[PDB]
Amino acid sequence: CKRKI
Amino acid sequence: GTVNWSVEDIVKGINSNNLESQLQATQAARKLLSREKQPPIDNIIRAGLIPKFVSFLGKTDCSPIQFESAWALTNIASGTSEQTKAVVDGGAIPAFISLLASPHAHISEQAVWALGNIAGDGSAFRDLVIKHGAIDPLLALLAVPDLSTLACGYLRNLTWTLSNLCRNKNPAPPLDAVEQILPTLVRLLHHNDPEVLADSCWAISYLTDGPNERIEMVVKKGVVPQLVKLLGATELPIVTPALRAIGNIVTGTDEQTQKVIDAGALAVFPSLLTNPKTNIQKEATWTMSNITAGRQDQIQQVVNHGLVPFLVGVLSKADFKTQKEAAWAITNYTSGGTVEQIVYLVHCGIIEPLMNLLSAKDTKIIQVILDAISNIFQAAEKLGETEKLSIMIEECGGLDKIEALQRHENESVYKASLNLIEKYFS
Amino acid sequence: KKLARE
Repeated sequence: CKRKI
Repeated sequence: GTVNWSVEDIVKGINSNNLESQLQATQAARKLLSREKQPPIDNIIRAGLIPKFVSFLGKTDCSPIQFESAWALTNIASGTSEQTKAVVDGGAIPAFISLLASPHAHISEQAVWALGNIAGDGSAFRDLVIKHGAIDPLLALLAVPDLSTLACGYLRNLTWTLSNLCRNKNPAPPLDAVEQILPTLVRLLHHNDPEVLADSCWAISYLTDGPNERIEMVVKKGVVPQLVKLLGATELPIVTPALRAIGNIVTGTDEQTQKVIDAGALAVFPSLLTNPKTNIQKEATWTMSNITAGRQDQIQQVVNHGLVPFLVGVLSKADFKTQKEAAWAITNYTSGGTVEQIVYLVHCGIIEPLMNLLSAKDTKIIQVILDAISNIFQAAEKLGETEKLSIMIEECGGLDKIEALQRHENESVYKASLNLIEKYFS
Repeated sequence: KKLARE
């Protein structure tokens, strides 16, 4: 999934 | 004249009852504090001079001592958090905000600079500057038909100070403050000065570093096409924040990610993924990994732009931290991709460089790679070509690496490797 | 960040 920072 | 004064002489002059003597001593303090080598900030603070400087900010009849005290305090506030706190503790925030409307441009600019240092300390001083009402007078200095009529240095300082008001998390800036600043910020993001552009990009990168609601506030203002343009600039100080902002935006929704793709961002990644600056390459691969975590039609755009060969390259040779982001981009790709998209990955040569990275000591990349290998086998099961894949992996030495990983001390690692061995290599 | 003047 999307990985912030 | 006012060069190389001692602190004790500065104190004597400021404690005099004589404004011109006070002005001369304040200049002497400014010059001390503006020396490159070990300016005696702490000595000036211990001498108790901050409350005097702050009082001088209010001397409307003596604009020189306003300027000199503002500059002195700016340089104190440029130091440690404790030194910045001493400036704030002296009442400097409301004093500086009142100076933003000064008819003397060099005094207003110094006040802008000082507030940037104070806000830049951290979220608490940032929000305290906002609570004291700094935003309205700051934005009024930029409410002109054409930014090009402002002095370049002035405009750069205003942009940098607004960027500090956008900076830092826990908490992020107040939502109403961001909404108040954004229209001016988008105007600065279209300016032609490289330094204004760099700092405007940094501000946008801060505002997009957070929950998807924060990203939406920015994207809604239509800045993505300008960001993609700046992504192709020649100035590395522009590319770096532009890429960070684009990267943050694609951590959001598939719809927010689609605006980056629609704006043409993918056409820039052939260069970004080969950029000689290791940090640009790493951040570009991290950005790609969040794009390949998207929808199948978005993966398909990655393919159409010819970027899978570039991911194979980074996996083959790059700084290890960049290679780690590439493994993530591949696993995300294989997780959400069609069978045909996953097959194409193998035709582009992903297996050998992916296998060679299983020799890495980092435990997390090994789990990521093994999960990608599983997803690729699963796509091959649906075509009945698992054997041909197993042969690729054996010929390049991957089977030896997966077998050795059954002895790995980490639990999930030696678990996944065994499953592949028994399921496809038996 | 923070910047000193001269």
